[PDB]
Amino acid sequence: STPFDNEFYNGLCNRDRDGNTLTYYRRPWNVASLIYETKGEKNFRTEHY
Amino acid sequence: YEDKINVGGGLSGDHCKKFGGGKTERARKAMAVEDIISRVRGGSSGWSGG
Repeated sequence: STPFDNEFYNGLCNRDRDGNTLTYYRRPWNVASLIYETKGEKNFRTEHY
Repeated sequence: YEDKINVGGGLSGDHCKKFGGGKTERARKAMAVEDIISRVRGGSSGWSGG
């Protein structure tokens, strides 16, 4: 879990206007930045002898 | 031979050998490994991932 307080914020709300739907989130002052990079991939392999 | 005294004698030998040898060895080995990995930074969490 988190070893520190992650709810406190310093001053003017820093917007996090991104995501799948239309909703506005907040970024705490403890975190420098929180991007919403929705990457996705997979892998496969086959071995025979 | 006989001379009128007779002496008798007779011999006949026969030998035969039949030898045979055969060897067969067959080896067949096949190995194939194919790996396909695709990294896609498209921007879809579930649908893009699939």
